[PDB]
Amino acid sequence: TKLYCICKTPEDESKFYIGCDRCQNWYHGRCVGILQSEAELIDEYVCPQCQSTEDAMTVLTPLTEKDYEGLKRVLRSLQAHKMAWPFLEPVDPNDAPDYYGVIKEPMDLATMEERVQRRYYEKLTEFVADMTKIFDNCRYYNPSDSPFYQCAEVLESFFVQKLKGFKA
Amino acid sequence: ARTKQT
Ligand SMILES: [Zn+2]
Ligand SMILES: [Zn+2]
Repeated sequence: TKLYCICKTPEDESKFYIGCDRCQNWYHGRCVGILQSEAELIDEYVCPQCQSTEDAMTVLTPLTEKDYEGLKRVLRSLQAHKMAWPFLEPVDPNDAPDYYGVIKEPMDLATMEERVQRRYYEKLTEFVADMTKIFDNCRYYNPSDSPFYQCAEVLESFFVQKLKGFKA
Repeated sequence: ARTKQT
C-alpha cells in the first residue's frame, strides 16, 4: 500500500485519480482541480507542482535551435513596432555625449540581434535580461511623462505578451 | 491522460 496525492492518502477505488507523467505520482482529481470529463481532453497530465517547476525552468533551460529562430522572430516583431523607434540602434555617441557618461551597459535591439546571431545567449533568461536592460536604461535616463519613457512602457508590455508560450 | 476511475 502506498500513499498518494498532495493529501497523502491510500488508494480509494471510489475516487477519481489522474497520474502525473513527470513525477509519476497519482492525484485525486478533486485535489488538483480536474474532473474526469476534463481529463478526457488531454493527452499528458502534469500535476500542479510539476507544472510550476516547468513554468519556472522555461527561462533556465538551454536555448534550442528552434528557440534561437523564435528569438529572431521576436526581435523582428519588436523592430517593426511603432514605439520601438528609440531602441532600434545604439544611441549615437555624437548625438548624445552624456548618455554614455551615465549608461555603461547600454543595450538596443540591433545589438541584441547580433547577440542572437552569434548565440551569445544560452538561456532565455539572458535574452530577457538584455531586453529588460533596454527598458530599464530608458526609464532611468528619462522622466516618466516623457515619450521615451512611455515608449519603453508600451514596448515592454508588447514584449511580455509576445513572449507568452515561447518555449516548447 | 492516465487515470483511475470507478
Ligand atoms: Zn488528494
Ligand atoms: Zn508531477
